[PDB]
Amino acid sequence: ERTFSIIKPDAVKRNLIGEIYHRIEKAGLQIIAAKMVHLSEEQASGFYAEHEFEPLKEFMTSGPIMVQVLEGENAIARYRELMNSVHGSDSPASAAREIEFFFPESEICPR
Amino acid sequence: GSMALERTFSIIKPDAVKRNLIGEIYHRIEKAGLQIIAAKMVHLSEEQASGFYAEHEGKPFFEPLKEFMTSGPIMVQVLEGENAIARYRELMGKRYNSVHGSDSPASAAREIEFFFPESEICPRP
Amino acid sequence: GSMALERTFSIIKPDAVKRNLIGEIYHRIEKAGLQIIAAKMVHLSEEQASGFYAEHEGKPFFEPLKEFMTSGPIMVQVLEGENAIARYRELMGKRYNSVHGSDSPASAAREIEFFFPESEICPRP
Amino acid sequence: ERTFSIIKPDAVKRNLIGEIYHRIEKAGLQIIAAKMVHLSEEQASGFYAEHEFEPLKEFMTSGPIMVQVLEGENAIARYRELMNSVHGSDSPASAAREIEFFFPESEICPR
Repeated sequence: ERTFSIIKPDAVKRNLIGEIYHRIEKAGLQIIAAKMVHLSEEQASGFYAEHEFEPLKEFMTSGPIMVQVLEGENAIARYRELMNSVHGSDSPASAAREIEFFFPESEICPR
Repeated sequence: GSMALERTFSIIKPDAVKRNLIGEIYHRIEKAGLQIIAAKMVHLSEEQASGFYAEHEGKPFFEPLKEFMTSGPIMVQVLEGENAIARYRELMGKRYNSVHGSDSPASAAREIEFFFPESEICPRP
Repeated sequence: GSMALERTFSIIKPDAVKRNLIGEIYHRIEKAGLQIIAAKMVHLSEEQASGFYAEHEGKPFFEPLKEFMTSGPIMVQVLEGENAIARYRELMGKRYNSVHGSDSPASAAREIEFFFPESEICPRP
Repeated sequence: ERTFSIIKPDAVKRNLIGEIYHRIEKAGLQIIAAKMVHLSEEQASGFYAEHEFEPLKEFMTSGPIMVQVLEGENAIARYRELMNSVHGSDSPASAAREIEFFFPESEICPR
C-alpha cells in the first residue's frame, strides 16, 4: 500500500525538505520515488482539475515542490495521522490517480 | 548578489537509502546554508553506472564499484549556495563514503550534466 | 426603509495588498450596491491572528494560516446594504481566497466586533 | 517620500472610493495606511486651523471620509499631477504635518 505526497512551495523555499522527510522515515514509511518539479499553469490545473481554485494554482506554481511516493504497511492511514503545508492521499485509489499523474513505473524504484 | 554562488552534485548511496536516512542527510545539508534546487530518485544500471564512473575503467575496482551503485536506488541532488563546493565537502568531512559530493567546479559541472538536464534544475525565486 | 439591511465583514489578504489591488476590489464591491461604512488598514501579529481564527486551533493548518495573514498588511472593511451577506458572497463566487467575507449573520456579528468597535463604524447619512 | 490624501464626503457618499484608489495604484503609489473617520467640529478645525473656513468645516463634517497615506518614488509631485473632490499635500513637510495629524507610527504599515 503506497500513498502520495507533495511538499508545498512554502516548505521548499524555507528549506524544510529534510525535516519533512526525516519525520516520515522515522514513522515507518519509505521514499520509493521522488523528484523536484516546478508546476506550470496547465500542470497545477490538471492535478487540481476536480475544482475549476484560481488562487490555489498561483500558490502551487509560485515555486518548486518536492513530489514523492511513500511505501509501507498501511500508509494512507499512517500518513494522514502523521500530518496546510503538506499534501497526502485521503483514500486508496485516490493515491493511484495521483501517483500515476506524476510517476510512470519506470520512475518508481522498489527497494 | 555574491559571485561566490556555485552548485555541487550529491548522491545518497543505496546503503543510506535502504536504511532510510534520506531525511537525516537532507537536514544536515539544509542546516548548513545549502539548498536543494534539483533532485530525483533513480536506480542505476550496468550501463548508467559505467558512464558516470567512466574515468575508472582500467582500475581493478571498477566491476565492484559498478556493482555497489546498482544494488539499490540512490538519491541524486543539486545543492546550491555560497561556496557550496567547500561547504558540502566540509559537511561530510572530506570512494565508498556515506554520501557523494563534487571536489571541484569542473567535476561539479560534468557530474550535474550527467544526471540532470537544465530543464530539471529549479531555481528558487 | 427595508429590513433586509445587514452588514458583512471583508478582508483583503496581503497578496492582494502587496499587488496593489485594493482599489480594484473596492470598485467591484461598490458597483454591486454595497457601501463601505467602516474600514482601516492593519498589520496582524501572531497574537491577533490567533484570536480572529481561534476556531481553528486544533487543525494542522493553523500555524500556516496564522503565518499567511501576518506576512503583510491587510485591509478590513464593513460593507453595508440590502442582503449584503449574500450579495458580497456572490461577488467572490462563494480558506485561502483572494478576499474574505462573512457567511452568516452570527459570523458577521462576531467578526465585525473583533476588528471594529462601534465608535469606528460610520453611518452614511 | 510619502504624501497625504483625503477623500471628501462627496465621493464617499456617492460610492467612489474604489475609483479613487484604483486610479492611484495604477499610477505607482501604494496605500500604506488608511482608515475611515467622520470628522467633528473640533477635528475639522484642527486640520484646517491655518484659516480661522466656517462653510468648509460644515462640508468636511457632513459625512464620513477616507483618509490614507501614500508611498512611492516622488509622490508629492506624482500625486498632485494625478488629480475640489480630493485632498493632497502640496509640498513635503506639509505632508509630514498632515500625516502626523491623523496617523501614529503604530497605524502605518510598511510593506
